[PDB]
Amino acid sequence: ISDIVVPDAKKEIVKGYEGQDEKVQKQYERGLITKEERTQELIAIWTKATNEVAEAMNDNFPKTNPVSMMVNSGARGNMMQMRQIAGMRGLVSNAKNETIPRPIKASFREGLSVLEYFISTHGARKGLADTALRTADSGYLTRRLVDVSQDVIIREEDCGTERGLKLPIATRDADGTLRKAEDVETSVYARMLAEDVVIDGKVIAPANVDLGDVLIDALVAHGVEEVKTRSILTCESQVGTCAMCYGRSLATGKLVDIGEAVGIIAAQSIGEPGTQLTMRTFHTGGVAGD
Amino acid sequence: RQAITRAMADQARTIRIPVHMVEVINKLARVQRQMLQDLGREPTPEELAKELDMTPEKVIEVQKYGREPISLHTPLGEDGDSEFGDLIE
Amino acid sequence: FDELRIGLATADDIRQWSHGEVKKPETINYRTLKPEKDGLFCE
Amino acid sequence: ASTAPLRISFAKIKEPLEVPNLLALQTESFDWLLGNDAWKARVESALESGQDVPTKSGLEEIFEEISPIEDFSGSMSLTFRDHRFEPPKNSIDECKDRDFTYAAPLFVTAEFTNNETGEIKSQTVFMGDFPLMTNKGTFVINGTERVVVSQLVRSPGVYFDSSIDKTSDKDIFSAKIIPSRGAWLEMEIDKRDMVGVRIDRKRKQSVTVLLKALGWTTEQILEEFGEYESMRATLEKDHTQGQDDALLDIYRKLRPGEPPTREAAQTLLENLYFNPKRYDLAKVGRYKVNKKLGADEPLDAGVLTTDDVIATIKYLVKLHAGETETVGESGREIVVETDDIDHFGNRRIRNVGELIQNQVRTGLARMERVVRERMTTQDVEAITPQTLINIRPVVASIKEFFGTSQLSQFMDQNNPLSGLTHKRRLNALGPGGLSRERAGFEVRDVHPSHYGRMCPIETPEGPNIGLIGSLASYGRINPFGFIETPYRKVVEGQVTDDVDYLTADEEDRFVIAQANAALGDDMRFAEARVLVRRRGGEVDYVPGDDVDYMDVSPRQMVSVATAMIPFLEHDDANRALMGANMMRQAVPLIKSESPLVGTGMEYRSAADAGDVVKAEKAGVVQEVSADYITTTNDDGTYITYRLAKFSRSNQGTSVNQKVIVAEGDRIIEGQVLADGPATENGEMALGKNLLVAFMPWEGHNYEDAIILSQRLVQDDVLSSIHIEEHEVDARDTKLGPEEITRDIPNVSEEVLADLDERGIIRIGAEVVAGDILVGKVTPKGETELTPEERLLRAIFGEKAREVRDTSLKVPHGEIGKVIGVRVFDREEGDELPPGVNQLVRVYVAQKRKITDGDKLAGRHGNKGVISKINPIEDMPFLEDGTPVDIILNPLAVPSRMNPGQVLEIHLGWLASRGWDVSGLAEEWAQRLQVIGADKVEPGTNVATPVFDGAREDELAGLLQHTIPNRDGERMVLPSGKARLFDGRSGEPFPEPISVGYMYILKLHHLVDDKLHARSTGPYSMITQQPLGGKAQFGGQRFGEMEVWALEAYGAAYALQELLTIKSDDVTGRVKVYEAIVKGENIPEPGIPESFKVLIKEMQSLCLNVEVLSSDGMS
Amino acid sequence: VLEEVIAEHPVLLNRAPTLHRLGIQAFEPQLVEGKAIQIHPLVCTAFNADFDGDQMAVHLPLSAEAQAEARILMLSSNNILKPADGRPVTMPTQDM
Amino acid sequence: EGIINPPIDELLEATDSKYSLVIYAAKRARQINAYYSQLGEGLLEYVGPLVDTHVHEKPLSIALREINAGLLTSEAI
Amino acid sequence: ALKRLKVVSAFLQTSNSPKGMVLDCVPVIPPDLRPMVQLDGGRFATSDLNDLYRRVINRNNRLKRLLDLGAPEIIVNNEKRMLQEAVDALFDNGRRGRPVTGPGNRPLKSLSDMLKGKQGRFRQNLLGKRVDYSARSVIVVGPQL
Amino acid sequence: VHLVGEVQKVYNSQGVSIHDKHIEIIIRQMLRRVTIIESGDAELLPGELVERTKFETENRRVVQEGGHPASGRPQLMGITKASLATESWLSAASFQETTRVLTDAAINAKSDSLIGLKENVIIGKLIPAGTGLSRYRNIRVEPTEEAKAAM
Ligand SMILES: [Mg+2]
Ligand SMILES: [Zn+2]
Repeated sequence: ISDIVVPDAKKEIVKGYEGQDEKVQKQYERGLITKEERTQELIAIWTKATNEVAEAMNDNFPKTNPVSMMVNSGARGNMMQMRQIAGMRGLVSNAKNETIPRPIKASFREGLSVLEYFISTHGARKGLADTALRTADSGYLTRRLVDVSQDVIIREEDCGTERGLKLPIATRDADGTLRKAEDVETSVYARMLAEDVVIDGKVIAPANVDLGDVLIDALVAHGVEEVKTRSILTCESQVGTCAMCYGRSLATGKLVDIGEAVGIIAAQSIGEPGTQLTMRTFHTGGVAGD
Repeated sequence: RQAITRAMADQARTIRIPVHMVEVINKLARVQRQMLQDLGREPTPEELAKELDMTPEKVIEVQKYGREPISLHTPLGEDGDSEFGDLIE
Repeated sequence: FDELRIGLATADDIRQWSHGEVKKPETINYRTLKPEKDGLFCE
Repeated sequence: ASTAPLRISFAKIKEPLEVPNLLALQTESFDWLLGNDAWKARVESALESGQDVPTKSGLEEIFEEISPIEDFSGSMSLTFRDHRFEPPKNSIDECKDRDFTYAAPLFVTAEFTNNETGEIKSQTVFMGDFPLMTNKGTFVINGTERVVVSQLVRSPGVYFDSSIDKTSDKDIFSAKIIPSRGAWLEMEIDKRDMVGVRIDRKRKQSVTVLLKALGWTTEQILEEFGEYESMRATLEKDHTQGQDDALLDIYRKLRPGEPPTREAAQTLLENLYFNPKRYDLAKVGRYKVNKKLGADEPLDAGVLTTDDVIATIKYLVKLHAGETETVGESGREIVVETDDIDHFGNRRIRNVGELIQNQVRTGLARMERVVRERMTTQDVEAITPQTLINIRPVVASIKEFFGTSQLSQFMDQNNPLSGLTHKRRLNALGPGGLSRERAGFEVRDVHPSHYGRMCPIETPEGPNIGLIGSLASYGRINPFGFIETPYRKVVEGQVTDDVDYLTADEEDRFVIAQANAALGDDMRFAEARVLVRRRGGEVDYVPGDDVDYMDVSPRQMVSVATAMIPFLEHDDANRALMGANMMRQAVPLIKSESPLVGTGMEYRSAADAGDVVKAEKAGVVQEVSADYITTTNDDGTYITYRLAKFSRSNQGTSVNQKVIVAEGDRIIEGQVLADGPATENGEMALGKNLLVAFMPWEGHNYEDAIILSQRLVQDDVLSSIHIEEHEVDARDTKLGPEEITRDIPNVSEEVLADLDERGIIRIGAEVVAGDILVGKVTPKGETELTPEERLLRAIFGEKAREVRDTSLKVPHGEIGKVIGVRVFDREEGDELPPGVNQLVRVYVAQKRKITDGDKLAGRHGNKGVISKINPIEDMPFLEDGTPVDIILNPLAVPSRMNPGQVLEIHLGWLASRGWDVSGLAEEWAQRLQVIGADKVEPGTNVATPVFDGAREDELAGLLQHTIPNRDGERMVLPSGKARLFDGRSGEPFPEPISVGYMYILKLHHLVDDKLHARSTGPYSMITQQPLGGKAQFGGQRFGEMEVWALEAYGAAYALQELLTIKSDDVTGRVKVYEAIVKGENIPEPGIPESFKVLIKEMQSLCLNVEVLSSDGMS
Repeated sequence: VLEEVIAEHPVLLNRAPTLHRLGIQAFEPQLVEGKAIQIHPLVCTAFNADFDGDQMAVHLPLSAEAQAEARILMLSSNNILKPADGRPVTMPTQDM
Repeated sequence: EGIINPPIDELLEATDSKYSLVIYAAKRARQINAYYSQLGEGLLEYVGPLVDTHVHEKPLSIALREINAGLLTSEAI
Repeated sequence: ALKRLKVVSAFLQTSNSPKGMVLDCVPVIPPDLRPMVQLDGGRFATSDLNDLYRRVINRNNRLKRLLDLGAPEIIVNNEKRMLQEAVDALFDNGRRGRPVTGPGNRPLKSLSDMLKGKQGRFRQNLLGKRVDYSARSVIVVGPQL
Repeated sequence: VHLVGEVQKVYNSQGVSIHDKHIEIIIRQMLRRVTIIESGDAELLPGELVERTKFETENRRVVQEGGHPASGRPQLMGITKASLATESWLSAASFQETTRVLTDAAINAKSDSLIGLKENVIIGKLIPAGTGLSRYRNIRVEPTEEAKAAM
């Protein structure tokens, strides 16, 4: 219990925030402000308070204690879990998706009160029901994707094609420098060039080769801004799709064999993190359809 | 009444029962119900045998023949896919 | 198994598949427990 | 005072009101249904105490509901005046042992009066064997123990809703009047700026036609109802006029195909809604209708009148027009607003009494139809009350309720906590209720009105989340069916000792304080700022003397199972849910010990469950033994309590009952005489307390797995008796009678060595898998001996009988000791089902120790299978050579967000080696001194209530002042961690490791039941694939996603052999088995049988589905 | 004899949800005590298999073709990379 | 001393595909298992284990050993 | 004028005659795919298709008996409509109106109801099947492997 | 580009990474059809779903005969509508709609070539992918001459 440490600043910070909240509430009792405006400013200032106490907790911790040693190492855990274990829990959604103006000021180490525990159970049961229905819908989507994406098999070694897809390789460049794309690993990698690329009269990369870290680094260093890469959308093959237009397989890291069911692999890979997404609209804001 | 009860004997049950056996079994059922509402308890098969003037073995054979088949598609419970027909080899 | 066909089945095809007429609603005998003749379940 | 064992409590605030009887939900409801002595004593005590309570019973109400009926001439009448009960002819142990239903005969005094003859025939008729609820709250039917849980349903009444349509760009309001039994009616206003009625949603219609069809004319409508513009528009746009035209139009629209008729339409409108039999609105329905609509003193029970429909119309149009407050039509000034159906004051529970009452009502309605049909074809002066009524529908309805129903559930007896939870569960499913397909997010979620009435923590985490929920600890049920909760009255800022039980309706109009709020020397609030709650779940504070109710305990929101969890406020809500739902799976061990740290409710949670033997009367023990306890009460009688020793529960666990009383010690009423399963000294004990260290240990505690010492194997710590019953019956088939005989054919003599003379395995004979238990032979089979077997028969010789070996053998992978055999004979007086000649049941009991794969768990949602039972010398050990008993991964707890287990562990250590706090003059020390937890002997149990537990400072300071064990040195540092050695290498671990005592459960996910294997076994019949299940030697299912995975690999051959060879081929399987046995290569796969079955089923839908080869057809 | 036979005869371990391709993997069997399947930690997150409680099914490749595909295509040591994005999947992260 | 004892990268570089390799080894394992079940018939088409074999060994391990050793070839018809 | 034409083309290009639109003979399932199996205690387990087929033969035989002798057109037409409804419930129970129930609890399973849905032949008996040589047990971690 | 980027920004908002080719396979399966208009010369009905390959083959057929080609607009349809509108009626029947597709196949009298993986799982044959291809099952295995000479 000494390994989980509450920040020493948390007490005075929540004391000051309760002082100003009491000032706001005693101002509201005279009717000078509507209840909706008070609720909005209260959730705003309490979001500020929970972000600031998360910062205080992230300043208090040492690099030696086991909990930080297992969240900062990527071993197991997240920073928000330590935020709501060491610092205060934060704003918690009510039933039918709005937020209680009053937050949960108690950490799990200090122990929640009765009503704070009740309003936390409000969100917990919603999360359990949501993840059950989400994994059901993910399974349904996976089934539909598999049945639409089957009979798509690599059936040819190579096409005669040179047509391809023009993908951005370097973007968001600053003044006097070039930066490569942020999501190049899942857009341009594991593909092949439809044709050679030259900038100074000499070839940088050959045609029909897998793209890796060093080749993309050479391309972005030499000064290219877009790459015509061989994709499966532009594949014109008499039977199915070819291995070269698909590119190298990502399961084995080499070129895909003739006969590998790429449609089923694609459908399974799309439908697998459907239960991992864990997304829902936090608040509608009082308006529907926006 | 004659035609309706004849067609009930010959068509209502999936395993068909002859009309004389149908009247035997329903007479046994009605006298058993009468003894149940009189004595206030389930009558023993021996007393039913004496009051029907038949042997007790005939009485238990009649009670055996007076059954109704259960469908193979009856669900067991919460699961709809696991059927009653998939539990028997 | 070159392919698999499907189509409307006329009365001739239904009679061709059939090995006989099911002329009785009876299924099994209640005593001998043997399937009835010229009806359902008929041997 | 001596009812409970010693347990030092860490609570800070006294409890004004003790927790009520936890079994009252079942017993009080069934006592009301029976109307026995307890119910009438309760109603007279409540009447002399002034509390509202029904003076009418459950069966007398339903007998008086059947009014004396009249025929077409109005000649006869029959009246059921008085109902009565006789003692059951079979005792409860007799019913349990001999496969009976615990029931008592039900009589009623029926009199038959004929007006024409002036002749009265009063008689007593036996209405059937009504099943009875025991003092435990269970129904023993067909030898099995069942519980009938309460059912959450919508309360009958009016309901107003508001919605927004994107196309209309405006709000639309609706009203509905849902009754207890009858049909439903709706009123939707301004679908296209017109108001309309739905009569069972049959045909398009308006409101003016229905009002004109009733007794009010157009002038009255335009005079009284003329201040709302939309209804005026509907009135002026109504082309039809007059009562006759409106009635004929509504009859034509409701029932097309026939010409309208005055009498037919009048009878239909009087029967659909106004009929006292087809629209029996309940007492709760009428109460809620007149409460919402403001009807001041209407009829207590009845159908809806035209006045109620008119008031509903006025309420709906007032709500649509905008105003939220109005004078009630025939009533007072009341508020107008929409109400949501998920509010817990609109949710009503049908208890066991109401459910059985509804089933009896259905049976009696069928009986009334039968008696009407009888009297329509019977002559007068030949009718007797013993004759014209038939009790068959009533008994049939009762028996169809108690079996094959979603409400009468097989009671789980894993442990007393599971039994109590099953009693206390409120089930939103079932007949006449919200089904799982009909469930949505809004009805599953926790409502702000659930506080004190339904537990937000524990609920089944499967597909029915939120639908089934456990009742709160302090919850009470209204006579109507609404769930109450007690609050202390607060007057002029002073919390007085007066308790009012408030349901969810009156709770909203008041403001409710919190039990955690501090109080001064007097009963006034010491602090002006108090955290309170009000209508709608708002949590805003209020200063000074403005509150008017207070919580009776911080234990109010939590259920019985959740309250067993110490340091719940530190655990996450998800982990609290998992722990509460998982403590019900804890098996009872050989000998149980109550938790070293745990909430003080465990004694109440064990005593209120009825498996613990408690004294009915106060006296002194005279004789004590393992089988019985004989006590002499002070009045002079001698009462003997029998104990169930090594009997089988419904889940296979033993219900062995230990003894705690001495030879001659005094006994008071309700004092625990003998323990139960999973109890110690009358206190709940679901597991064992073990030494715990959080550390990764060589990867055997990975993904929250379990490493544990062999001391939990050798010292018999985590082990349990499991009793399994298994039966067979010798029947009289067509070929002959099956015989239970020793002379089993085609078997060696040593196999049948342990059988009795009649073919029964002896008591206490150790038995293994495949052994002969009871020797049953089938009389004969169609014999077609092969010439080879005929020649072999000539050499060896065979039995003249040629009987078949169908004896009952032990299932695969089962080891046990036979502890009992029960034989029922037709030739004796024992009753047997038709066809069978005799029946035998054998119980085998095994003392299962703890092994790999056995799932264990704590009380805070932490769980894991066992990966390694280490030797004692391999476990890390403390500074005194004490090895730790279980190693837990510390990686799990910060991600699972349940630090409370760690808290528990520290206090567990503090309860192992006691503390000495006296004169320390510190805040926590003074708190412990005024509480009483300042001088604690080592090993004594401590108590932390579920929201008044021991604080952080108290644990830290007590860890500072733990009593030393040896050499005057204490062993755990004030940080809570101890320097811990290594059992393998021997060098001490670098950093101190946190150690203590966690109370670990043994779940019923035993590895001996999960393991199952098959190479070739039984096959299904409709399709020739293997069947499923562990007991029937079935194969695992290779579903669609598995086949997708194998196609993604691109392994055609493995997929083909898993689909065609290893199932579904009547000839491939045998050939492959021959090829494996003979060592040759596997033959080529054929065609699966299910494809042929598909072709045959498509061919019989008149589709000429024909296979084609390259050359031609097939 | 059982110890002698199960050598060089792969079996397919399979967890029930099997969201992606690596839910079926071939392993070399080895006789152990107890009644629980012993699985490698290093592969568990490929199956998404925690040890709270998780029953795994084992299928037996039967002919030469089936166990050849198990040894060559399905071997757990050949499935380091996840087919969804090419990142390694057989390096779980809790204690190692 | 296991399944992985034939290194698989050598098999791929000696086959140039993975499905060809698995069906190739399966056919050779079938031939070896048919040879073991000849019961002294002396059939010419079935050629025994070309590599050394223990007292008991699966035919598929022998098949992969001969594929890895490079002493066996296959051609498409 | 589009959609109707398509179906007319479906009857014009192919060789299937529209004589399959209305049927004169009703095929039956082979009896082992609609089994009536003995159950312990003297009971029977019967497929619902046996009940549907039995109703079809009952109504057809009654119609034959009505046509043998002199009957009014209303009785004959009523029995013909009953026979048509029996055939329809045999092919689809519950496509029109209230489904045939039987004992009073659940709708009677028909021919097309086992070629449809989660419980149909396509998804529960063809793509996903039970297997032999298979087992299932809980997993524990072994780091020595 | 729009569909790939939209699904990738939905997935990337959480943190899960999926390569673009997995999306592009389904997107190519999505744009496989065409809606045909002014098809008075191609001798089929107008305004219905036509596969791209069949439409293109009919275009070469009608321009080899000398007639003018029909017009066609690319049609983007759901994965369910692309699943049901398939050539093989076994895969259509094993998917969501199970009664309507069988009636439609009976009226159309359509015979399905047994290519594809669902209707090869159903019938029990080898799937035409991976080891089940014709080019992999046609090899013949025999020992080399020097291996025979050694022993
Ligand atoms: Mg798990
Ligand atoms: Zn290509």
